[PDB]
Amino acid sequence: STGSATTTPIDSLDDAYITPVQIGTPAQTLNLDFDTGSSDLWVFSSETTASEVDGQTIYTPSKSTTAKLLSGATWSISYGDGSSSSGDVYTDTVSVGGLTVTGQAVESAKKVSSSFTEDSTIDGLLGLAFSTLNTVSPTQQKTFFDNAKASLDSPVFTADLGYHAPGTYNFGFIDTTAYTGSITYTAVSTKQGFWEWTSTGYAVGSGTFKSTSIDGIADTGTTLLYLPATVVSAYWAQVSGAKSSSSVGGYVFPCSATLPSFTFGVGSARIVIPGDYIDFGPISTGSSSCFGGIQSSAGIGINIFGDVALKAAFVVFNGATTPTLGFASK
Ligand SMILES: c1cc(CNc2ccc3c(c2)OCCO3)ccn1
Repeated sequence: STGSATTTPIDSLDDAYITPVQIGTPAQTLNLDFDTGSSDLWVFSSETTASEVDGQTIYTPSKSTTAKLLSGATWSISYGDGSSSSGDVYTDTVSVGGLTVTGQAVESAKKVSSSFTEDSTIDGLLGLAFSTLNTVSPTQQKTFFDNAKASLDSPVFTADLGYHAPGTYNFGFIDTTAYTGSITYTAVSTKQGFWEWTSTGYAVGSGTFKSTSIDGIADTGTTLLYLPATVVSAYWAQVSGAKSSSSVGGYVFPCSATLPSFTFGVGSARIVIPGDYIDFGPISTGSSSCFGGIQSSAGIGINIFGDVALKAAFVVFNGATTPTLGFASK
């Protein structure tokens, strides 16, 4: 089997991407944030604290003839931005782009933090990291991809994120029309539960390539590109007037600037992030100070190849017995 679903930016900055997901019988369609940096499928629901719901579409398991309470199971998660959610668990039929998993753990939110409430466009998360990160207790659950894998034509999914435009998540096949050149594959460590790999280096604009190993994760659930402070300083030094702002929370630059591109290595191959991809707009409405899309990972504890980087490529998440990651230009 295969599935293919369009993913759509939630706003004009590509702050995140939402993909429609069919849950239950009859289907309840919710727009979820496909997250290769986590491993829980959780939704806003009829169980969510009423004052914590504002505009989201909710899952109502009592309206689904195939929902079953997973008795005794609970879940609790917190993300790198300090956001969190928690609740209980149902199993139900979940379909993505025509690919159907029965018996999928659907984690029903009772509680969500303010960031979630405040974003009416995201109805929940669909985690696509490894199932060892799943937070259900006392019986850990599998991710949609792990449950689907044995059914798929090939044990892969691909992420093709758009720059200020829709893109695609495919399951079980590689669309050879969706990228240019060839796909370069690179090893993955599953030790921390992530799609963790090692970039071979970087370049700033038309600068020479610096060969250096950068361990990091491919994270569709993170907006920005988070890299070591040395790398990030080298980037922003090429932009007149850019500076790191403690008040704002990272590098800002004059909105009048033209940003340089940023190249990262994948083995011997190179992916180029155009400068416009690195512009996240005014720090506040009307400001002439703009927020940078490349930020330091110092204090995070990990380098993160978030949407700013991944949207510049066609990315293959190969879930074979020995997983690997593939990157192609597009
Ligand atoms: C997974 C989930 C989260 C949850 N927080 C979150 C999700 C989407 C967002 C967001 C915040 O703030 C910017 C707009 O889009 C953050 C990181 N990885």
